[PDB]
Amino acid sequence: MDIDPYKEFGATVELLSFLPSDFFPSVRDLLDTAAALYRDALESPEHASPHHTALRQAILAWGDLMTLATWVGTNLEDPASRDLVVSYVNTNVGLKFRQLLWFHISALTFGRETVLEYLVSFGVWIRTPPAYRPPNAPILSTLPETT
Amino acid sequence: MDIDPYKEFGATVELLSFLPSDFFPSVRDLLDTAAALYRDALESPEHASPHHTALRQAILAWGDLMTLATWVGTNLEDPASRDLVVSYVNTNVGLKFRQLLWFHISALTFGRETVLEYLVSFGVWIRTPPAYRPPNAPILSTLPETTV
Amino acid sequence: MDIDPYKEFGATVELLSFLPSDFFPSVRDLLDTAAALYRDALESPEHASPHHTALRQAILAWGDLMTLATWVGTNLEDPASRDLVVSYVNTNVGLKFRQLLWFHISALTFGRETVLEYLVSFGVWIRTPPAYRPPNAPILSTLPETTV
Amino acid sequence: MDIDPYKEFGATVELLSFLPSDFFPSVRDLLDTAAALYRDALESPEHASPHHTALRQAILAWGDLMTLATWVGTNLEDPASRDLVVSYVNTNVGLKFRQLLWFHISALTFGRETVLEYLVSFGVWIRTPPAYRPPNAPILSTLPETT
Amino acid sequence: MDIDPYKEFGATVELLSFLPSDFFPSVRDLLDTAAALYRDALESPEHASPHHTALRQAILAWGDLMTLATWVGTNLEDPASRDLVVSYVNTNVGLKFRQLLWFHISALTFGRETVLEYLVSFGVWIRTPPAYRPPNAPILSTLPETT
Amino acid sequence: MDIDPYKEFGATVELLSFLPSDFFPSVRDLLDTAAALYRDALESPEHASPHHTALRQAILAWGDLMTLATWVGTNLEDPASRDLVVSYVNTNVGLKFRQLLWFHISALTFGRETVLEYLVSFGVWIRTPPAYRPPNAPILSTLPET
Repeated sequence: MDIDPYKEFGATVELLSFLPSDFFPSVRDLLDTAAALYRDALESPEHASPHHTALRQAILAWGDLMTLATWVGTNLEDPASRDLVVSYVNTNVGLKFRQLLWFHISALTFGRETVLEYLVSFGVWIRTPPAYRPPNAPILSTLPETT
Repeated sequence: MDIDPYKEFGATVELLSFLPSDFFPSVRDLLDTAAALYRDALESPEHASPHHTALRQAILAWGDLMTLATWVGTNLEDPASRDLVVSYVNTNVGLKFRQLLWFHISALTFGRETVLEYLVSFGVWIRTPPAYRPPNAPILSTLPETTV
Repeated sequence: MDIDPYKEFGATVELLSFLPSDFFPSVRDLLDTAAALYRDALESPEHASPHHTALRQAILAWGDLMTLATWVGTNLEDPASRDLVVSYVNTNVGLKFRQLLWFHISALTFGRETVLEYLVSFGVWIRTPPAYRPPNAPILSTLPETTV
Repeated sequence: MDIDPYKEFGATVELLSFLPSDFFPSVRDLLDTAAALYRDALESPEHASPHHTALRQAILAWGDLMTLATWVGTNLEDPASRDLVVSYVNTNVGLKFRQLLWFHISALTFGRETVLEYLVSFGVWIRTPPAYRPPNAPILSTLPETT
Repeated sequence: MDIDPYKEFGATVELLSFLPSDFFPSVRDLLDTAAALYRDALESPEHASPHHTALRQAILAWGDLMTLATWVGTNLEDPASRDLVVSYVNTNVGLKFRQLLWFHISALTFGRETVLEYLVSFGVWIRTPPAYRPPNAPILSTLPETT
Repeated sequence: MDIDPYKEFGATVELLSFLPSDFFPSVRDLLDTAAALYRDALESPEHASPHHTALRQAILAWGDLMTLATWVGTNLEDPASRDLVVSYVNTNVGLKFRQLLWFHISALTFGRETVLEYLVSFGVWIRTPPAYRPPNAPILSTLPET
């Protein structure tokens, strides 16, 4: 039903429609990335931030898909369509999931504020006719060291 | 990697295994319920608690699944295996999901501690010779508890 | 020599005799449980209580038995008596062990005093004409007890 | 499962692998010994020390075996293997049990500290090529009487 | 038994797996770089810091391997494997070593902290898409850094 | 390059040619020893001291060997020597790894200083001719006596 998984973070999806599919890091990369940067902090009993919390679901709910897709190729007698699903997933979904992921992840490094204040600007970048924006998009930078 | 979705709320799957994988109510029952009791409280910018947050995904991931399920039927000219998959879902994932899902909700009514304090007990009830399991299983009434 | 394993926790075997030697849950049930609830708390240098300690042996002595049981099959070319022995174990020692074992665990959830305060009662329930034993035996729910 | 029955006493089994089978007192002797030194204190309702407690299990769990072995020789029609089990026990187990026992027992006489500080040193003794250690091993001595 | 060489210097193995095997310098380079800069410091009696202390081991345990692979041609002119043994090494373990190896050396010039933050903020450079990441990958300069 | 793993502890290798190669207990005994006394003390985040730090590096480079040694028998069955690797190992190196290995542990329970003063004593108990050598040898005293 009508419920945004971001409203909770003073944010929205209606907001990330803008992200180019060509933007995100291979899922695999994101997973690796993440858990290699926080693991101890996750296999942890402290729901430190709601981001921490939230995240994890995403991961498992997904780990249920890569722990699914390997039940599909295993238990299926149709070589033509068994390969067609994986496409939907690793493509039409890797997005719905990378989209999400990266968000939290990177964000759990630059606060929220430091982030949203990113999207904001970027929103416009892409939103602007190829012939008008600089080949150099705006990037994630830990704000400067003068507070 | 080893990462339990419960450790956070002082709990484990290693636990739940107790419960008959056939105990938790059909999802239709859970959603029809929950959301018709917390909705306005969820289509909300405040995350009053982690439990709240926890759901959201669940629901969306699943409503990403049923958003999937109905698609599969549209884009798959093989009625043989096509109708199969959902057997691993409205049944093999129903578990993995009804399981969790339920859980949460409850606390959001009785209490994390009040819940953990549930399982346990029930755990006994089940693994207790048939001859001695009081036909009256254990449940979750809100405090029929006194005023005084 | 006369030495009860319970005197220590204000209790006696002379007691337990109450309980149907067939009440206590199959061990597989107990271990699968317990250890999946206290493990990290036991593979621990602190002995938070005697009850804790008490277990350890039990488990090890038994896991010294099942460590035995599976050996007997390897080193005994007499399928007749070989398969017999385990009849005196998964059955005649299951009692002596499931019996005790269970016990402990419980307290580590409700309370020594809260437990002794169990038996008793139940003791009545059983030795009470069939016509008057309320089909609902007595059990161990954690405090459904009020807040107020 | 992976759980040491000694971790509880700042000790370990991985630690007693070193004890020579030829070290311990006949089980029978240990039993006799023990209960003849503490009996009253055991048929007692006071779990004074966790050692007391612990111990007792060991004893009974064992008293269940000598109250077993005498159900084996009684209820068995195979004179060839009925004698082969007792060997495993009174040998491959009398160890697992004497090993243990002696520990507590003797220890419940020289504190723990006074004990562990024993094993420690001894560890090395045996650990040392026959041609190098003194025929005179290190023994259990109530520490001297100047505190 | 499982234990990590990093839990010590606030770090993890799984972490370095964060970096492409093709990244780290070939041993040859490193050794030269190293001892041609610290020699004095090392052939010294001062355990100036754990980094030193530790590391040193590494070398010798390894020197025993380049003092091993040579003895695999003195008494082993056998099949095709006098070749595909050194591979596995230089492909599987040489990495496990040049991995860690590098690591230390660095800190001994940049500072534990200065380092960790490297990997972190860097491993993501590459892990992050083309036109969406800075021109170059951020790297080492002494003076400015720690949180 | 020529460098010692001991100059760091006021001690040297050349200082152990002292001790008969046939002295240091089979690794198995040693390995077991350690972890049965520092299992938690090492899977630990505190580099409690240099000593600790040391070990770890040793075991792992060695754990890569006993994780190796059992791959020299899997993907190799040539002459009667996929077994001879271990007749140089447990003879010429398992020795220096038995050496070092021990070293530490000891001073980790007996004070490095209190230790050297061991070798010292020993590097004579041995260099001392047979008939004139004593019955018993010197060992690790956390203060007992006769």
